Amino acid sequence: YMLDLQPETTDLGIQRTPKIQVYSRHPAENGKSNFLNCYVSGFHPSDIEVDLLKNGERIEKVEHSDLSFSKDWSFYLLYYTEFTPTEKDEYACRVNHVTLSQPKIVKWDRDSGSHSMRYFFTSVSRPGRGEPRFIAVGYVDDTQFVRFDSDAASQRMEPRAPWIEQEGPEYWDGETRKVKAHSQTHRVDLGTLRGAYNQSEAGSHTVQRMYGCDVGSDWRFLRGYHQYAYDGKDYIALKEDLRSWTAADMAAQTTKHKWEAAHVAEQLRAYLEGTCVEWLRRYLENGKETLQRTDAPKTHMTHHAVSDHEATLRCWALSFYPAEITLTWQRQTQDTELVETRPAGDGTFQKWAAVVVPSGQEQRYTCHVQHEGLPKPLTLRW
Amino acid sequence: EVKLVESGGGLVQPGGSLRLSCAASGSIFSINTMGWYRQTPGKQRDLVADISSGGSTKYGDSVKGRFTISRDNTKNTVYLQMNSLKPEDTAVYYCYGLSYSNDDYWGQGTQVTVSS
Repeated sequence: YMLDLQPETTDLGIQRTPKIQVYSRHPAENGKSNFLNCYVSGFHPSDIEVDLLKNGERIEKVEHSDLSFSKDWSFYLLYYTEFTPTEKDEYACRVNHVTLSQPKIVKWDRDSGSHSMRYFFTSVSRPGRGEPRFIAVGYVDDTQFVRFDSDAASQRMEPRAPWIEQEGPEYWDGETRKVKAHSQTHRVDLGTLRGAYNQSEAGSHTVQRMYGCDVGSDWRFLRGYHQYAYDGKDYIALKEDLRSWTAADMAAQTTKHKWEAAHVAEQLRAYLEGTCVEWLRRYLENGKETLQRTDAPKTHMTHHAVSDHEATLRCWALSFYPAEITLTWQRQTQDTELVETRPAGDGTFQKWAAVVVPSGQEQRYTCHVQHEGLPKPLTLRW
Repeated sequence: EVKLVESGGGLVQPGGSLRLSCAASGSIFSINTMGWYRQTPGKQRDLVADISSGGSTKYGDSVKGRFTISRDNTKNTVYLQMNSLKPEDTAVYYCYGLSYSNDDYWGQGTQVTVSS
């Protein structure tokens, strides 16, 4: 359930290289159907070309998640496809981006709590190519449940979770109306911010918008947000008290006074403190089997010899929800590789930690797995 | 390990054409997909066209309909027929190839200039 303000109310008065990961959804098995994933994250701007390679050639039917971004405004995407790995086949991921002088290739190395509802909005101008690209996604914790893409054929707000498909036509007609108003706002703000910064009408620019609310384990309101960004940099944001603003440069100060005089913060406060939490409670109840579950990490260990003297130990954690997890090696915050948590594509998450140990001293190292779905923290050793 | 020999660049009038050629060295089993990228005014290079050893082709949006890639699979050599060339097509065109283990190889490139 999105914000429902009039269009004129919220009217307005840095390049990062993607990190890449290639992996499978489940442990790879001969003749067993699986999913090959390529998780790009931390990049800006949003334009990116991702291919999945099989034996030195492109895979035809490749799908990807809907564009979203993190707290630092950097984007992340998950490219995936169904595949059955055999003995000879080799897989990789090729990524092209404005920060890369040539496409980068990464091979597939085969060997009670708080809740939140988020909405992310991205608009990228396309001078001469047509109207700006508008993408909107909605999240309940780490689960996407709605989407909108201006280039899609439906021109509707589409379900992306089973528990939201229950809603009737009155719901989807309303969300479709509200998401189109969000697009019209960004469309106007793109032309406004262009002249506000004295930029040419031939370049591409990006507007990002985030808002939502947090609730505790008692489902009572904790915090709300409403942030705005231009070209990956902070523009204007609502403070934690939900009555004042935080503006960055001079042009954002002008919007701060136009929004203060029009009392925009009070309309946002009513949604974040009331409407946002009300429908978050409805989503948590309707999708209780999905959103209130706690999937425990399925753990195991791998041993790989590096130089016949130093040996690498890797602690794995798979198929766990939610994404919050801690992995530590005890003999050690040095010489320990910890990879970023990544989506598996089926709602679960993955992570591993590595430790380079001398050969013969394998049984002197322990890995600790802290997860909220685990009653007692696990300790793993070779 | 693998070397790419490029030829067929140079100057051309608007509306004219040009045929680029790229030959890979080594065994025939050393290279699968072969194609071209072209240097943008900025940092990156953009996909023009590539083809697999089985004949599967892909074209960049900027060259669809005008450019055509073909392959002579008995000599691991690919050809790019660039028709209806415009000044916007002026760039250095890099040949590239992918090994069957997803190792990429890049040629030195050939300058292509379309007059005014």
